[PDB]
Amino acid sequence: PGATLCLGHHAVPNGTIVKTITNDRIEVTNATELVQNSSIGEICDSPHQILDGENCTLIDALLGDPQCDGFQNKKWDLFVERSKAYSNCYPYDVPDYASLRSLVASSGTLEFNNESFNWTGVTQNGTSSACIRRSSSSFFSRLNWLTHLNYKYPALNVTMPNNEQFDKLYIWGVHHPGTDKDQIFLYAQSSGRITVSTKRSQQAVIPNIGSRPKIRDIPSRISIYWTIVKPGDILLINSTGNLIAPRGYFKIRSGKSSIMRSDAPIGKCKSECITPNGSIPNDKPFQNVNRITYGACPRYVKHSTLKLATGMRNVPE
Amino acid sequence: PGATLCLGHHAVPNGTIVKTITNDRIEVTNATELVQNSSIGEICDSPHQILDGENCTLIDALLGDPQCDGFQNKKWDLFVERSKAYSNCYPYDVPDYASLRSLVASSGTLEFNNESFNWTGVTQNGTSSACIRRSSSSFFSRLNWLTHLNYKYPALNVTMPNNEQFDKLYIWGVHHPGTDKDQIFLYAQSSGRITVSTKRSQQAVIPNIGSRPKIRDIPSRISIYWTIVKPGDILLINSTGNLIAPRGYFKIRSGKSSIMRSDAPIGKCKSECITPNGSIPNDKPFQNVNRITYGACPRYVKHSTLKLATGMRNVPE
Amino acid sequence: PGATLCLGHHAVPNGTIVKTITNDRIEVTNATELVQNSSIGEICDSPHQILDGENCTLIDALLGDPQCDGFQNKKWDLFVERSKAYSNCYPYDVPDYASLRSLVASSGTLEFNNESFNWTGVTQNGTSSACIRRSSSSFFSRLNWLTHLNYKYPALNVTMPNNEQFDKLYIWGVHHPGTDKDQIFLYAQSSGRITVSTKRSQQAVIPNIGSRPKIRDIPSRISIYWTIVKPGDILLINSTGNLIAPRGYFKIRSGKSSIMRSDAPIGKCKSECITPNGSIPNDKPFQNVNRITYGACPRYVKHSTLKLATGMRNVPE
Amino acid sequence: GIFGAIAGFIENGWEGMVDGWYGFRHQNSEGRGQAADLKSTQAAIDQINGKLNRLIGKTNEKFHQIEKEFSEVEGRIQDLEKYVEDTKIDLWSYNAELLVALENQHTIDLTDSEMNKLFEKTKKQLRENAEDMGNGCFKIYHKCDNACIGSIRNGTYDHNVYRDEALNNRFQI
Amino acid sequence: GIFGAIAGFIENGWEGMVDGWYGFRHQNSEGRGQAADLKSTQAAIDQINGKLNRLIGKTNEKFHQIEKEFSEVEGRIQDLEKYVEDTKIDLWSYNAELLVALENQHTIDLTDSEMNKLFEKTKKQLRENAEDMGNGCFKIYHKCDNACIGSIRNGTYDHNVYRDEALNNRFQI
Amino acid sequence: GIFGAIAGFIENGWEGMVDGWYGFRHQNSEGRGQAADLKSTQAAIDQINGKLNRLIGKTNEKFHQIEKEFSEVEGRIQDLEKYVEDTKIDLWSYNAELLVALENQHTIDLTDSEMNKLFEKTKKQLRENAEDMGNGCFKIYHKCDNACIGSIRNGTYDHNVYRDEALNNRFQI
Ligand SMILES: CC(=O)N[C@@H]1[C@@H](O)[C@H](O[C@@H]2O[C@H](CO)[C@H](O)[C@H](O[C@@H]3O[C@H](CO)[C@@H](O[C@@H]4O[C@H](CO[C@]5(C(=O)O)C[C@H](O)[C@@H](NC(C)=O)[C@H]([C@H](O)[C@H](O)CO)O5)[C@H](O)[C@H](O)[C@H]4O)[C@H](O)[C@H]3NC(C)=O)[C@H]2O)[C@@H](CO)O[C@H]1O
Ligand SMILES: CC(=O)N[C@@H]1[C@@H](O)[C@H](O[C@@H]2O[C@H](CO)[C@H](O)[C@H](O[C@@H]3O[C@H](CO)[C@@H](O[C@@H]4O[C@H](CO[C@]5(C(=O)O)C[C@H](O)[C@@H](NC(C)=O)[C@H]([C@H](O)[C@H](O)CO)O5)[C@H](O)[C@H](O)[C@H]4O)[C@H](O)[C@H]3NC(C)=O)[C@H]2O)[C@@H](CO)O[C@H]1O
Ligand SMILES: CC(=O)N[C@@H]1[C@@H](O)[C@H](O[C@@H]2O[C@H](CO)[C@H](O)[C@H](O[C@@H]3O[C@H](CO)[C@@H](O[C@@H]4O[C@H](CO[C@]5(C(=O)O)C[C@H](O)[C@@H](NC(C)=O)[C@H]([C@H](O)[C@H](O)CO)O5)[C@H](O)[C@H](O)[C@H]4O)[C@H](O)[C@H]3NC(C)=O)[C@H]2O)[C@@H](CO)O[C@H]1O
Ligand SMILES: *[C@@H]1O[C@H](CO)[C@@H](O[C@@H]2O[C@H](CO)[C@@H](O[C@@H]3O[C@H](CO)[C@@H](O)[C@H](O)[C@@H]3O)[C@H](O)[C@H]2NC(C)=O)[C@H](O)[C@H]1NC(C)=O
Ligand SMILES: *[C@@H]1O[C@H](CO)[C@@H](O[C@@H]2O[C@H](CO)[C@@H](O[C@@H]3O[C@H](CO)[C@@H](O)[C@H](O)[C@@H]3O)[C@H](O)[C@H]2NC(C)=O)[C@H](O)[C@H]1NC(C)=O
Ligand SMILES: *[C@@H]1O[C@H](CO)[C@@H](O[C@@H]2O[C@H](CO)[C@@H](O[C@@H]3O[C@H](CO)[C@@H](O)[C@H](O)[C@@H]3O)[C@H](O)[C@H]2NC(C)=O)[C@H](O)[C@H]1NC(C)=O
Ligand SMILES: *[C@@H]1O[C@H](CO)[C@@H](O[C@@H]2O[C@H](CO)[C@@H](O[C@@H]3O[C@H](CO)[C@@H](O)[C@H](O)[C@@H]3O)[C@H](O)[C@H]2NC(C)=O)[C@H](O)[C@H]1NC(C)=O
Ligand SMILES: *[C@@H]1O[C@H](CO)[C@@H](O[C@@H]2O[C@H](CO)[C@@H](O[C@@H]3O[C@H](CO)[C@@H](O)[C@H](O)[C@@H]3O)[C@H](O)[C@H]2NC(C)=O)[C@H](O)[C@H]1NC(C)=O
Ligand SMILES: *[C@@H]1O[C@H](CO)[C@@H](O[C@@H]2O[C@H](CO)[C@@H](O[C@@H]3O[C@H](CO)[C@@H](O)[C@H](O)[C@@H]3O)[C@H](O)[C@H]2NC(C)=O)[C@H](O)[C@H]1NC(C)=O
Ligand SMILES: *[C@@H]1O[C@H](CO)[C@@H](O[C@@H]2O[C@H](CO)[C@@H](O[C@@H]3O[C@H](CO)[C@@H](O)[C@H](O)[C@@H]3O)[C@H](O)[C@H]2NC(C)=O)[C@H](O)[C@H]1NC(C)=O
Ligand SMILES: *[C@@H]1O[C@H](CO)[C@@H](O[C@@H]2O[C@H](CO)[C@@H](O[C@@H]3O[C@H](CO)[C@@H](O)[C@H](O)[C@@H]3O)[C@H](O)[C@H]2NC(C)=O)[C@H](O)[C@H]1NC(C)=O
Ligand SMILES: *[C@@H]1O[C@H](CO)[C@@H](O[C@@H]2O[C@H](CO)[C@@H](O[C@@H]3O[C@H](CO)[C@@H](O)[C@H](O)[C@@H]3O)[C@H](O)[C@H]2NC(C)=O)[C@H](O)[C@H]1NC(C)=O
Ligand SMILES: *[C@@H]1O[C@H](CO)[C@@H](O)[C@H](O)[C@H]1NC(C)=O
Repeated sequence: PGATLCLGHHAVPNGTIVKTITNDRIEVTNATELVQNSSIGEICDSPHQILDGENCTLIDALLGDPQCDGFQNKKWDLFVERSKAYSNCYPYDVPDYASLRSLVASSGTLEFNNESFNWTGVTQNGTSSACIRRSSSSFFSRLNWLTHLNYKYPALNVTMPNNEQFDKLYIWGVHHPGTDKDQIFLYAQSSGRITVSTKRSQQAVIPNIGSRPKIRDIPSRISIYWTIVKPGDILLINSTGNLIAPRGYFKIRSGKSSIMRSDAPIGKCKSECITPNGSIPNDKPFQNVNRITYGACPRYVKHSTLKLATGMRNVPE
Repeated sequence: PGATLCLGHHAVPNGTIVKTITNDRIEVTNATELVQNSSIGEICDSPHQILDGENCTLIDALLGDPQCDGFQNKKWDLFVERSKAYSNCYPYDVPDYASLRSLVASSGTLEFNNESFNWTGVTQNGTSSACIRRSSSSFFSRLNWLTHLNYKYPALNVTMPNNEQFDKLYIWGVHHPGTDKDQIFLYAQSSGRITVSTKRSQQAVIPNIGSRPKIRDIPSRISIYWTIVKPGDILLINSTGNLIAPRGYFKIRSGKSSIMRSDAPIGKCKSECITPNGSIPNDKPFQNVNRITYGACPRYVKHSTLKLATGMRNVPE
Repeated sequence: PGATLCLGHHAVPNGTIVKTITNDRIEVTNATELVQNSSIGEICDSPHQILDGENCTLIDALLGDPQCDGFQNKKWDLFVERSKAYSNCYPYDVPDYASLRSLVASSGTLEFNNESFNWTGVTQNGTSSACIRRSSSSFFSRLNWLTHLNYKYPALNVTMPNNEQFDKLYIWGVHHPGTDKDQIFLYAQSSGRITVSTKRSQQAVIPNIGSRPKIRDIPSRISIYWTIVKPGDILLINSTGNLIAPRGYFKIRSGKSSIMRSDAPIGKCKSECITPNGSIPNDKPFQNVNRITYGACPRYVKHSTLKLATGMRNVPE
Repeated sequence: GIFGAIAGFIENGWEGMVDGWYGFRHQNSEGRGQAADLKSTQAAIDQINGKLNRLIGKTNEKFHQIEKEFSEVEGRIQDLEKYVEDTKIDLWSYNAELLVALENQHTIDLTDSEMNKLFEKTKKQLRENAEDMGNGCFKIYHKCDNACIGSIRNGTYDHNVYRDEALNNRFQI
Repeated sequence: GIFGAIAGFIENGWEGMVDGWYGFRHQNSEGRGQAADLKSTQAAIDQINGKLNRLIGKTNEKFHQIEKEFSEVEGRIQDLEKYVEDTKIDLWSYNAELLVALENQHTIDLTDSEMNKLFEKTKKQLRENAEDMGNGCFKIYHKCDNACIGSIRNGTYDHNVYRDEALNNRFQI
Repeated sequence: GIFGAIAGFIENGWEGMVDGWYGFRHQNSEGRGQAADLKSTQAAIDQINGKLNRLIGKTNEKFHQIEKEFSEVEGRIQDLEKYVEDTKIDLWSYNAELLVALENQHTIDLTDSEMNKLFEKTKKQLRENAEDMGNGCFKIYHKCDNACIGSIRNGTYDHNVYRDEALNNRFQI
């Protein structure tokens, strides 16, 4: 009689289809998904420090739009800009807006230190009904609108040395009046000039007079510029009119901070990886949720599914 | 006696050499080339809609150089710019020419809608012998050269609202006269100003007077600018002289259109993939014809040949 | 009795750990490192032609800062810029400095040909105590500071045709005086204008008067511009003051030249691959020394070690 | 698979084997039974866990990057930002799809390999006492009770104990 | 190849086999002949066609991109546009060359594998009735006419019919 | 390894084999000895040298590129230059690590393969004169002096010379 001894392997009733080099569809006993395809729909507020911009863009929080006063001196790992955000101060633009937004976002801080420039011969603290703060005509909190004093605007030539151990970021602007008459009412002379310089950089701007479409009844515009002053360097401001003066400097840092456009709510949870859709788990190596990511994130791919076999070929009876 | 039974495999008299991980040269029974190395030398006019620019650049067709009048309101998937193209109108330049070319190419259309700006107080429709249309002095078809009327150039302050459901693209310019005398002959005053704005953008230009090398006897130049106006926004043009006015707007679209520089002839044939050399077949995954491609194309690589074995090792007797 | 015949393989006492697809640590008989992790700490002066900038940036050697006179008409495959470099001439800036540096570096030559512009009506060869050459007040060697003659600055309108078979690179500038008074002392009139043009390009600059922080007692600044003139084209310079004139042109070439920032000493040795750390051997396919490389170099990777097995699994007794 | 055991000379897998990936079924004078082989099961699992250790929980941190969505037409610089991102995504998408196809091919081959190795080891243990029936089964030419089967599964079978009996039965007539 | 059959213990291939990739040559009392094995041929062809399905006719559509040729020197932005394109091309060129080398190595191994699988299957069918001569040939120790050879090629050979005859011839003297 | 010889049915390697990678140890009436097999050693070395020819001394020349370090904050264009470089480095770092892991897996398998091929070839040479003891050793059932062992190592062993002697010893009792 003797015996029979048979060698074999297991099989399962519920196999999984995977792709190989030679076969588009082959069934194995088990597999695991390598593409994360869902988020939880909220941005977890740990471990990264999240600052919800609410109604404010980062640039409006920087300049000091009155609805953004709560953001003064705040810090973030990720600033979240909402699509509902709107400006509600004096109409402005920023040449190379995207770069100023980027450099502030990457710095991660709106810490601001006031400085005494000692503006002599001019009127400080100009305001506008386009920029209401506490039911009163106001202006960007970090900017100083200088105008004539006694129908004189004597030329300004002001120095501010950087005697610190860190870089200073100065934000300033030029006022473009709507008409030649407005130019006189404000600056008591027809042609303003601005020259802002350091030992290693110079920026000279000329106001451009003319009508722009009225925003909160203002046909004028301010154009925003910035200047970085290194330790041992000097800020030199030289102007005969139309200067929107800085009130101090921002600390500029280097680190891991950034900015993201998202409408996802903030949640009390922990997740390393943030997308505009919400946080996603980061166990898998790939994801198809969003090419925009922040943190320890799977890599974005154009595949909805990639199944890795974790078992042998499934061969049922 | 018994029998012999031998197991074996085929071989061929004309094997093919391929590369592997361990061998630079090994012979297999058959292989297939994965790098497309030839084109048919003509651009097939199907399935993509081809517009042959002939003597015209896209920018000249946009502005309305007289030799380009046949291109008015045309559309394309691929605009083909020829190396023989030349300008034959008033001498101009475009700050950021490459971006205007790109954005029009990607839009895929020169559809243009006239608008009535109601220029009051000035002379319209200025012409030049550098821009001959039908044997007569003319000008860019889509541009309107305004000059003084009765030796007055009263300041312009004109609005054009966008009450459509689509974006409008406005093309306009500034005239730079060759001399201070020409400035007077044309605009009856010494210093022109242009301010073109919307609610969300402003562009202010100052003419720069001086001699440039004469082209078709013209030492003056026009500089071309553009402005996009969103639905619900307004175009505001404010100028005291030197304005080259728009006559209307271009529809700006989004889609799959582009532009390519090529001297290859257009053929009546079908091919998904276009290169400047001509259309190429797209069965193979790679190609070394050209890094410039349009359509469903093999990927460009720096290999002249990559043979994929499609058979076993060839072992002749 | 019979015999025993055993099949086997070798082993070594000093195996090496490598990584595989299925095992992070498996011992093989031998392996070879694929990541170059060291340099010799000096830049070998063969086979690439190295030019050590010493105290000079490439831009200062271009303009002709007096400490850079030894660099006139030199050529290089790789220009090496040292961190100790400093400027010691009239204070200047270059709009798009990075692009001028790049295009000169890539051209590989400071060959310069003088041209006779025949400046009539003005004083040539203005100098400054900020730019000492041979213990005397001087100026950039390749630049020509024109000022008034007999308190007249008659408008300049000068042509220089390119009748050569190669492209000419012109370097020129605009002087920004510190005060309106300095503007008069130098140019005998209040408002300078510069227009530099060819058939295919135009550059118009306006001086910006005002105080910048003093460098070697100079509160004025020069701004550097460049113009490329093709064969058959013309340089047209049109100016009423503030022109820093060219003295000729630079040959501009195309080829393999570049620039690198490094403090590594130059050595008498041979190496194909240069990094700022020094030359590295290029036998291995990868390296983690520096992402900045020049020549036939291993590819930079973020791995400190990648060991390729060159032997079987090591299985000791 | 490249060894030809799984989905090959083994006709099918055993849904009833739930405590291992590879194993033995026998029929002898005492009945019929099943036992998992722990070492071959563990060898296959360990290799697959090596792949998973390379792939799961190993993401890279990135912080401030470039913008990837744009509200306004801009031309040249925006074209380049979009092309850089599209280029990156296509290269990673290629890497991901190739990785999974290569790894899956290899996982099917290494699990086929472990089945073949167990078969070969058993075949060699039996020496002249059994014959390969061609379907993963051995015909054993001697009485082989449960302890005997267990000695084969455990690697302690002494073929010399049964050789005389087995040769007599094998080389009959 | 990794199994050692093709270009290995099989001395060479058969140019005269034109209706299949693998097959049988025999010599018996009735003559000598050749027959292709359809199943092993199809297994190899199917796997190679799987590779070709991945590679042929699968291109991606791209439309407006960046410029890649330039008529004028520009500096920084043009340097970046050129570097982006050169970077992309080098990475795809690496992918293409590695893909073909890897796939070709695998194609040579899988075709060697199919030859080995057919050899092993035949060897197991013959049980004690034949011996492996070491060169891909079996010496069959019984009269084996054309129908007998055909029963081996078809997988219906009944080794018990011939075993007594074959053992007598094998274990002579 | 995927064949199960090295670190498999061969218990360990031989530190005392210094003139080859694979070889033979014997015990017979004249003593015991060792000899390297040159052909299998060379086959493994040649394949590994093929890999090294692909990898060593094959770098690409690059000249003027983009800047990769920056002394001043600039925003958009610098963000893009940094992202382009970081993207490139991450893709090459992935290529390098995957290449080495894949190649190493393959090198371990191809060296296991060559060990298995030599074993199989020897096994087939011996025909009915020897039995596989399961550990890489053959029990040879006839007197086999040094010249006899050498004829096996050289591939000239004539199994018919010893078959009668060996069958008598094998199929004893
Ligand atoms: C004792 C005596 O006789 N003194 C003489 C003065 O009368 C004379 O001063 C000038 O007098 C004229 C009289 O016709 C005129 O009132 C001048 O004031 C301007 O008036 C226009 C017309 O109403 C006004 O334009 C309106 O502006 C509002 C917006 O208002 C504010 C705002 O933004 O909320 C008010 C702010 O205080 C002001 N900010 C600052 C820092 O001054 C701003 C600013 O002017 C604008 O934002 C710039 O665009 O404006 C709204 O936009 C309406 O649509 C618009 O019609 C101007 O705003 C008034 N300008 C100022 C500076 O107040 C007045 O200067 C003097 C000199 O001519 O001569 C003396 O002898
Ligand atoms: C009744 C009375 O007495 N009235 C007085 C007027 O005389 C006087 O008008 C001015 O009179 C002077 C007299 O010396 C002069 O003729 C002025 O006209 C300019 O003349 C110069 C010299 O010939 C001429 O320059 C030439 O231009 C051509 C190119 O010609 C066109 C062209 O481009 O084809 C002609 C076009 O119509 C014109 N386009 C427009 C929209 O006006 C353009 C344009 O001027 C240029 O393209 C700008 O560069 O030019 C060629 O380039 C030659 O090389 C060049 O010498 C100017 O073109 C003439 N300018 C104009 C506007 O026609 C004339 O104004 C008046 C004011 O001084 O006073 C009255 O009392
Ligand atoms: C016979 C008669 O009476 N003739 C009249 C003239 O007097 C008169 O000329 C002007 O006279 C006034 C008198 O108060 C004054 O001296 C004018 O000269 C300027 O003087 C200021 C004050 O000292 C001086 O500023 C100083 O500049 C130095 C740097 O010096 C140089 C340099 O850079 O080394 C000297 C160079 O030659 C000069 N380069 C050129 C090409 O001219 C440069 C250049 O001026 C600057 O680099 C631009 O910033 O300067 C240092 O910076 C000190 O800190 C600073 O105080 C100016 O440099 C002097 N300007 C010139 C052009 O020399 C003098 O013009 C005339 C016209 O008013 O009327 C006649 O009737
Ligand atoms: C140049 O032209 C523009 C456009 O016509 C002028 O701006 C327009 O000025 C009028 C009159 O002040 C503004 O009218 C206001 O409209 C609101 C909207 O409902 C209305 O409620 C008010 O009662 C008021 O009538 C109009 O908004 C404004 N349009 C734009 C687009 O700004 C401008 O004043 C002219 N420039 C000069 C210097 O005159
Ligand atoms: C930068 O700031 C300095 C401050 O020193 C400004 O210099 C000053 O500019 C004013 C305006 O031009 C000068 O006044 C002028 O004086 C002359 C001399 O008689 C007179 O002819 C003019 O009509 C005018 O009154 C002043 O002298 C000069 N210096 C000082 C010490 O005040 C400079 O203008 C500023 N530059 C810019 C671009 O803002
Ligand atoms: C995570 O968020 C991204 C970005 O919001 C989501 O992708 C976006 O999905 C929307 C909705 O399906 C797409 O909008 C649609 O676009 C088509 C044309 O492409 C249009 O016809 C529809 O009317 C609609 O507007 C949008 O294109 C798409 N954007 C991108 C960049 O893919 C994504 O689905 C979210 N993922 C998860 C898991 O929540
Ligand atoms: C500033 O200088 C430029 C260069 O000298 C002046 O432009 C030149 O003007 C002359 C005289 O009109 C032009 O001559 C013409 O040349 C053609 C070419 O064959 C000839 O056939 C005609 O009969 C005529 O003589 C010359 O082309 C032109 N050169 C350039 C490069 O534009 C310019 O007029 C001066 N500026 C002022 C305001 O005077
Ligand atoms: C934009 O368009 C508006 C049109 O309203 C221009 O405003 C007008 O500008 C002119 C030119 O300066 C003004 O004429 C001036 O009037 C004063 C008052 O006596 C006089 O002193 C001047 O000599 C000159 O005649 C005009 O009053 C003013 N407003 C109107 C309703 O015409 C504005 O100039 C344009 N801006 C640009 C940059 O083109
Ligand atoms: C498809 O078109 C491309 C682009 O036109 C062709 O590549 C180009 O081929 C030309 C002719 O061989 C090359 O011109 C030569 O360049 C060398 C220096 O590199 C110069 O010494 C010669 O005098 C001549 O000018 C050109 O460099 C090359 N361009 C590129 C970007 O590769 C390509 O050959 C065409 N392919 C097919 C299949 O038609
Ligand atoms: C606008 O304001 C600036 C800043 O105050 C003025 O520049 C400053 O001018 C003073 C006086 O010439 C310079 O003083 C010098 O300092 C050196 C340093 O040790 C000293 O050794 C000398 O004896 C001399 O006193 C100072 O350096 C300079 N500061 C800067 C930052 O440039 C400028 O003159 C004013 N503009 C006008 C038009 O007045
Ligand atoms: C480019 O160079 C040309 C040289 O031809 C300059 O043209 C000349 O400019 C001057 C300065 O405006 C003119 O002088 C003026 O003459 C009129 C006529 O009476 C007078 O009213 C003015 O007060 C002044 O004296 C001159 O006529 C004119 N042409 C010539 C042949 O000299 C042009 O200004 C230069 N442009 C630039 C931007 O530098
Ligand atoms: C080749 O040269 C590169 C660049 O100089 C070397 O990399 C650099 O190494 C230095 C020294 O370790 C690093 O500086 C340190 O940075 C940390 C923060 O990251 C700071 O806390 C320390 O105080 C110190 O400043 C520098 O970051 C690093 N730069 C890069 C881009 O990696 C590299 O080590 C050299 N390689 C060889 C083989 O010589
Ligand atoms: C399938 O594989 C995954 C990944 O290893 C594992 O977590 C899961 O438990 C497996 N499922 C079964 C039923 O073994």
